[PDB]
Amino acid sequence: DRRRIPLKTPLTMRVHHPVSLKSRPVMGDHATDVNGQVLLQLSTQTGSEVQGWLPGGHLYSDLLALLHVYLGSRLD
Amino acid sequence: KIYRPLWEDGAFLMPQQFQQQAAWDVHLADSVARMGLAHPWGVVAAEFDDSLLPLSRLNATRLIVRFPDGTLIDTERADNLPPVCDLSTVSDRSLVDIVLALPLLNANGGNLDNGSESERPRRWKSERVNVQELAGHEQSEVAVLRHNLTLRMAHQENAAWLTCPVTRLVRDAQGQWCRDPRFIPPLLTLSASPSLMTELAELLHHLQARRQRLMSMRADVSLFWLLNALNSAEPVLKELLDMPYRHPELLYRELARLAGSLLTFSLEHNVDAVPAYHHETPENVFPPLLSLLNRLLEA
Amino acid sequence: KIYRPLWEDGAFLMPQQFQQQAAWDVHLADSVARMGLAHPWGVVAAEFDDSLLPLSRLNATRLIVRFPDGTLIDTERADNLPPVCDLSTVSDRSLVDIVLALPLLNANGGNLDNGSESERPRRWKSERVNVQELAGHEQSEVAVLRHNLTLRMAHQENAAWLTCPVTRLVRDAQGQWCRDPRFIPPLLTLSASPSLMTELAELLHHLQARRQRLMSMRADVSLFWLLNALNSAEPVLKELLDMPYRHPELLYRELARLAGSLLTFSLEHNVDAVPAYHHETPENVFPPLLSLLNRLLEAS
Amino acid sequence: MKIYRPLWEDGAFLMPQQFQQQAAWDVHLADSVARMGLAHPWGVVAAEFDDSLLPLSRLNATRLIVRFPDGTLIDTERADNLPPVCDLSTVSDRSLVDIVLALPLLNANGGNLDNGSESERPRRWKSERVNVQELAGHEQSEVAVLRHNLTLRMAHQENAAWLTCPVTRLVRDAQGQWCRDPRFIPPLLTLSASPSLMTELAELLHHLQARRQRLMSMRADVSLFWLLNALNSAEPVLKELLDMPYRHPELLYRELARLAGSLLTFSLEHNVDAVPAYHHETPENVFPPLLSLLNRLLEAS
Amino acid sequence: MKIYRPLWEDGAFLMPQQFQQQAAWDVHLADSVARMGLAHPWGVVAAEFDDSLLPLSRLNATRLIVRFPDGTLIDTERADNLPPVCDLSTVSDRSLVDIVLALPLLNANGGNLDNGSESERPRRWKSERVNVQELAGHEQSEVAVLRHNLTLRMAHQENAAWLTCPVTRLVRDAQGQWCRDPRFIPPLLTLSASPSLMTELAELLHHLQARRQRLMSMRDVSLFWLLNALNSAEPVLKELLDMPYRHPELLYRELARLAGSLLTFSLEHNVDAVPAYHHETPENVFPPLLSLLNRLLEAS
Repeated sequence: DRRRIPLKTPLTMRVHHPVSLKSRPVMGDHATDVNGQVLLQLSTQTGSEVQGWLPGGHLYSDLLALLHVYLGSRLD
Repeated sequence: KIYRPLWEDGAFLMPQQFQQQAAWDVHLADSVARMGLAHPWGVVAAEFDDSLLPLSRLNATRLIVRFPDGTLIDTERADNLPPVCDLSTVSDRSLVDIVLALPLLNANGGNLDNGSESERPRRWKSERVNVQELAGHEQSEVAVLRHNLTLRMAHQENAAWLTCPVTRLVRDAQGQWCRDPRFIPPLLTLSASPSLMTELAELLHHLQARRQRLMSMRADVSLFWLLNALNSAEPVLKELLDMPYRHPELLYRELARLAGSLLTFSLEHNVDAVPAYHHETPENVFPPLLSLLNRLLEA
Repeated sequence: KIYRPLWEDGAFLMPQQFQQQAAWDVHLADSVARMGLAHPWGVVAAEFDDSLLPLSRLNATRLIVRFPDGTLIDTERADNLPPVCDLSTVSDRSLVDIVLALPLLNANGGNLDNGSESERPRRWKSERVNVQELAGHEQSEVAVLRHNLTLRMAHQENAAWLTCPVTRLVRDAQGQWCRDPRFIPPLLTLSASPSLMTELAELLHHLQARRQRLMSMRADVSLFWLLNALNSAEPVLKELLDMPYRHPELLYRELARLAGSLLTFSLEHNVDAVPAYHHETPENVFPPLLSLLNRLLEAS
Repeated sequence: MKIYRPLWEDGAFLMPQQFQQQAAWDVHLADSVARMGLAHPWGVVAAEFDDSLLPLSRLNATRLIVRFPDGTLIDTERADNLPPVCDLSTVSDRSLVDIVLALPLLNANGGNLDNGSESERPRRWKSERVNVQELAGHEQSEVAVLRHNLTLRMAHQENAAWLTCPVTRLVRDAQGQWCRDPRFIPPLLTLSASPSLMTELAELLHHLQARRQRLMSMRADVSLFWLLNALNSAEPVLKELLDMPYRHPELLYRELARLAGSLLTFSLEHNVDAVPAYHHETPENVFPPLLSLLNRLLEAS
Repeated sequence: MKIYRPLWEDGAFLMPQQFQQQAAWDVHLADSVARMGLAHPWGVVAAEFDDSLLPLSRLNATRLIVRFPDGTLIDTERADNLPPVCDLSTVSDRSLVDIVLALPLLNANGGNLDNGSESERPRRWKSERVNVQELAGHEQSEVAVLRHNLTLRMAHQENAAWLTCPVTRLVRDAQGQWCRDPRFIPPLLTLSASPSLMTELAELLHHLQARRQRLMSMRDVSLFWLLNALNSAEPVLKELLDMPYRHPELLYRELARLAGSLLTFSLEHNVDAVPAYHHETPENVFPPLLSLLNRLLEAS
């Protein structure tokens, strides 16, 4: 899943300490990240389940509570 | 406007710098061409597969053309061929002029085709291709730009595109479509249209044949004059026709001089028998002038 | 002095690579032009504001110039106009030759004008411009390079500058400044000089008129060959003048041939009557060539 | 050999291929323009050699400027290096040899940079480190610079892997020593590239003018009138072309060919086919005979 | 900086972009209107500082109302916060320092909100949670409200990332302590923004009226010309100064006309003495114009 990552510094031209293409540089605003996230898409067949999944619902909360341990810090 | 980028230490690297630089270099090249050539734009190659005309399909095979605004199209090296033109909607016609269409630039950006639809056609398309690094031994996929080319018919609205003629299709005796044997695109290179080269070859032949007949006869003012005119022209026309790889403007001037001289003694032709050069419509220039020369010579 | 970059593998993104490529690209384009033309440089446009001359000030409105080293100036598409020229210190003169000047490239650097003072004039200026991307939608600012153009007098020291004529001023009967009615800068495009267009149009007219008279009319040897000379020359001269956007060298050659032939009929003048081509000083080339042709055609 | 126009996409990985392709296109475009006016837009501009060590079987170049027939421009004055010294020690068995400037072919499959390794085929590109100063500012540092791999090879050697363009010819002198052939013309891009031809052209103009004056002095004599006209018509243009010898030969050939054509209307002894066809690769078979013909014809009257 | 005006259809999602872009457009329209009558619709409306701590190298703003060059209105009285106190300890070496109000430039690519992290580019917006009273009903609650990242910066230090507008100048006094420059004028949006100017203008009016009354009593076309000019200008200049809450451009033109007429009879003054209007540097506009007018009035 693609996410945009802010850069610490923009890509610029220099004389004393120039950037090597070995770094695979990109323009200075944002870089892509396709190794940090996955997409989990849900689908329900009833209003009860939907309300549970909506923010504030009990299913939304429970799922995050489980991801906390199951995935931890590995991926978002 | 073209904004030449200022390259310096500490400067940011930006895609706008590259795009503006490219525009400048094209402009500069165009400026140079115009120093000697009145009309730098025109057709270099217009080769079609006409074997599919019996099945109502026109399929280009190799198109090379410089457009009126300096844009260079090169199928062989950089561009893709246009989609095959469907002639089934031409059923009720007996003659169709086909042009190559190129969408014109959007001054305020949005020139690249992102797959969306709009009132004004996009000019550029993005494709992914495999490019070999010349220096080393590695390959990678990069993004390249292609022009959004398409074939359109002259009788269709073409306001949104710049156009340049490439072929003309006419109904044959069998009711089948075929390429018109006597059609000339606005040419940039003489070799682009064999029809013209053939007629030029016939002219050269006749000039040589007549010159030899006259020369063997060497009150003699007409004889000497005609020989002089023919002898002067031959060494130049020859070269121009041997290597048909240049702007037709050069040929026109030479042919015009020959016709100009010959008309001096001719009585059966008008003073202004020599046509003006019409770059956009060579069919109203060359075959006329050549026909004139053949008559002036035969006389 | 031009170091084409080597873009391979782990290349370094240094500002020098870009500057050197640009230098080459201009050189290469210039090399091509030189294949057919001896002098691929000169004036394309030189329009000035005449309303300031009464107030001792000269200000260009549109300049298109190509310098002797391939540098292309275009104040319609990419460049800015030069600062207003103060003629006060030139007042003592009755005739002033004005040239467009651009400081020479410094091989040792320091070409960019950073506002500091130096003994050698800077040639580049940095301007910030908000430039719209063509491919996408995003708009952002870049550093745009402008030439440090200025107007200078021909009589001034110009060692540090490339330069060419753009206009000449003279004092009128009332003492006020006025552009010289018959000045021609080194031309790159024939159409750059309106006065030349007029004179050439007159020539073509007279040529055609004489042709038609002789043509209708047709000692008879002279008639046939005089007519031949006109019939041969006219079709091409016409094409050259109908679409008058070519380098002067092409026109010169065609006109010279016609003059050459006509001098075969006249005994009232020399055979070296046809002037040599001079790019810098076209005033001594075309005006007399054209006068010669007009007189010879009239003599018939 | 494809040439792509790279898309400078914002945020995309920046690649060395983008730069190589951008440069290739710009060169292609420049070449395309040249070809609109000239049939053969390539050849020698400069070929100045150092023959001081030639008596000792060593030939070296001092300045080479050659446009190769693939749009590549080589310039050892401001862009490239001079080639290695040609060792004629293995050429001593010959009485006459031609030297060609060789530039390795550009391989579409890569491997065009010389990394010092052994290979069955020559590399076109070399890597040189040059301390290059920035123009805008004052800062200076070492940057990689491309140099072309040029070398001097003998015409009789296998040259399939190189583009070649003749630069000079050597012959054996009376003493058995090598010397440069006084009458050699390489494919020319500019007239000034060959002093020999230029000298002959200057002589022609002189004779043309001298003969013209005699005819003027002597002015139903259609012969004189006809010929005199031809000379007065030609000179005003031929002079200009020779005064500034910095144009592609095609322009000069054309003008001279017309003069020869006209003059062959008078001569009966000479044949109408006396005027040679233009050949770019071997100018020696074009100009030397054309010029000889013109002199012979002018002398007729 | 494209503005993407939102469309509302039969049914749709609400999005942050719709609200942000709609606000941007409305600001644009307001700016467009201002520019129909005024060349420079930006500058200082008000600026006040607490000088109590100035002797201890602290510059503490108390009120700032400034319209920025890009249509952004900052008002710390009605809808914004005051900037952090500027520490003058780092410029102790200098006898004079200019202070400007800086506002970080908008990032077209986002990341404008300050999330407390550090970065090269200053953030423009801050999020402050305050209790906002509903107007219709009687309830109030916490709402995230946008505040600007305002700060005072030294005029001489690099300010590339900020849009700036001068607010005050400090100098060293006889005691070596910092104090405010008695005659500093920032780019003004309203006359009331600079009391120093108001005072001088009031003095001018006084002298003008006195000159008028004396001349009127003493009653050669010079007499009438000078008197006419005074009588014509006074009824307008008075109104402008009575309600000093309008753009300086209006005042400038009236004063300029007066100076113009007076200079007609003066034989010692330069007709070009009247300065051009400069919005950024008003100090070179009004102080010399007013000085000229005072001299011209005295030279009766």
